[PDB]
Amino acid sequence: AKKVRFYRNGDRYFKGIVYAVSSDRFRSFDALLADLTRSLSDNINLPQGVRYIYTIDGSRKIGSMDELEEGESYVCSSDNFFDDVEYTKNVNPNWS
Amino acid sequence: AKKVRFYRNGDRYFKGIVYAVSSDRFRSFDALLADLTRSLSDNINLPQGVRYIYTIDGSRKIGSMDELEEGESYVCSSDNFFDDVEYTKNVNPNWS
Repeated sequence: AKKVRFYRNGDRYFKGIVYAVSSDRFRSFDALLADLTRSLSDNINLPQGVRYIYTIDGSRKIGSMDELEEGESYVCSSDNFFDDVEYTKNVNPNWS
Repeated sequence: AKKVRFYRNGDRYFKGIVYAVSSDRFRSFDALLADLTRSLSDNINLPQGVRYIYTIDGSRKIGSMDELEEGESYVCSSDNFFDDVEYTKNVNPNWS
């Protein structure tokens, strides 16, 4: 199975969560967005859960699991617009 | 000249500042630490400025500019101990 990292729109501090994505573990794209809503929404992020998935630079939206690329990052959003913030990842070798 | 990135001890959110390091621009190691104190200290970070420089995983201290390696990251500290936090960098291609 394919691993990809998901971020939440406009959150500069949250470092993403890695998902193993396959048909075995998500029977539909909307089952994936429901799971991303649970793992990514909180009191301050995603007021309507995950409804849109963008590429890391917000150039386009992802509409199916097959568009998801192994090892890339994606930004989950409640909104039909991309927040062009500095998304971040760890550099400390003790943690990655 | 050599570029390296400097972080501040225990700050998970600050993404580092890139320095061009050479003998032309810093006549001594302590001139560099004085410059790092100015660029990195604030009301919440480095209560005694930059007195120690650690490798990104806190395995050892850097004592001279010649130990600094092109393209690596370093953690500046007021204290003789390393804070093993998740230091971070940008992944958004729109910003790097």
